[PDB]
Amino acid sequence: QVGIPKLEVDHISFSNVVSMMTANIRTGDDMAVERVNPDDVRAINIRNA
Amino acid sequence: VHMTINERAGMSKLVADNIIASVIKSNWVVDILDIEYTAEVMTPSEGYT
Repeated sequence: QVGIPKLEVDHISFSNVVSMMTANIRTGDDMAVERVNPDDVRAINIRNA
Repeated sequence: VHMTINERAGMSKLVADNIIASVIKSNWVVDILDIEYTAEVMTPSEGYT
């Protein structure tokens, strides 16, 4: 038979397998971008959806 | 590659450096059509300024 899920029954259980990252997720290399503006505001195409 | 840049606007500066570096190391011929320029025909005696 397969094992009964721990949430499915009323028993408390004090040892469990917890997944975890081996080291911190926030490495500190936050993403940064090169925004570049439209050259001329009059030429911008508002149209087409 | 005979790349033809109809309009430089919006281009990443790093992409520009890459394209020039392609002109140099892969012998690209890139044709920038956006540019307008005056020209002066200097004599050999005077050289470029």
